[PDB]
Amino acid sequence: VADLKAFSKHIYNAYLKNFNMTKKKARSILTGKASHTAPFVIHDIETLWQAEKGLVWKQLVNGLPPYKEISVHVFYRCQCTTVETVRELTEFAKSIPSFSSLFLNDQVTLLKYGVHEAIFAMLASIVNKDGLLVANGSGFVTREFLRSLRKPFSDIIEPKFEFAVKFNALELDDSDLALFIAAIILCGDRPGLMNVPRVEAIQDTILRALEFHLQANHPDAQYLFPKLLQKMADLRQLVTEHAQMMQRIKKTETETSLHPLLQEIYKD
Ligand SMILES: O=C(O)CCCCCOc1ccccc1CN(C(=O)c1ccc(-c2ccoc2)cc1)C1CC1
Ligand SMILES: CCCCCCCO[C@@H]1O[C@H](CO)[C@@H](O)[C@H](O)[C@H]1O
Ligand SMILES: CCCCCCCO[C@@H]1O[C@H](CO)[C@@H](O)[C@H](O)[C@H]1O
Repeated sequence: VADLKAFSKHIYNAYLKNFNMTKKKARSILTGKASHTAPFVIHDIETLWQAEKGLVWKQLVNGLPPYKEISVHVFYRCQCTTVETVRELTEFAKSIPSFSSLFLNDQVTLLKYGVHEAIFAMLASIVNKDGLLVANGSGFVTREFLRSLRKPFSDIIEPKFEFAVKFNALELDDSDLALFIAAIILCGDRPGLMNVPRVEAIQDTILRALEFHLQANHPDAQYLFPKLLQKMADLRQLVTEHAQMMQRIKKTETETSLHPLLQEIYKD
């Protein structure tokens, strides 16, 4: 048990070193306790335009694919963030010694099949029932606005809110999440994995570490560990549905570009 604390703290440090925003930072912004200035609320076309003229985005607008329409534009911003988060997750995983010890092709397999599950878990951190943070916490896009986008773009967004609000009710902190996300990435079930026994062994250790961490950090929280195992299963279903919806976008939205890295993740 005492051995897992060291293991856990290293994973937490990898998390702190590699992710742009913590849940702690996100919730302070969402509750209006973080700074002297509040996020700019994006809730319609006019405010989206004002945000693109005003807020500082990690990805410059000029850099996005040529403009098509509002729903597609919002989709392109979603892809921006997805790809950036894949980069952060890759570095997080590499800051974990037992992941970096795997052959590079298994690293790629784990990331390919794990990153969307991790993304949608981490998404909950910047979400509340009314919308989500964008542009490093400088903006807040309302759930209502995102609902108003045309199908298929509104359809691919709303189920993530449904998941997030339920996930946030578990009240995990950043140290819980670091272990949770590591367990999603270090998953021995992924297709085409070469060294399955090594990955299963690492996953098992992470989950033992997660169990012990939760007993210490959430001493009154009954059933939290099994609840999180179930959330892992729920994320797999969420990502299956997500991938199906992405296949439909590829089929029916032929004018919409998909980022080369995401094409490789979704290469069927
Ligand atoms: O599958 C892929 O990899 C790309 C396809 C993802 C499509 C589904 O993206 C969703 C769905 C639900 C909730 C959040 C996102 C995307 N997202 C975001 O952080 C995000 C959301 C909205 C905006 C935005 C900017 C201006 O107006 C709106 C910017 C960023 C986080 C998952 C990474
Ligand atoms: C940056 C980490 C995340 C990478 C995710 C993208 C993985 O794409 C896959 O790359 C493999 C190695 O090139 C190919 O053999 C596969 O066909 C392809 O699907
Ligand atoms: C083709 C559709 C493109 C939609 C917009 C996606 C842009 O994503 C950005 O592309 C860069 C180049 O890889 C990454 O380095 C950044 O991290 C990422 O934020």
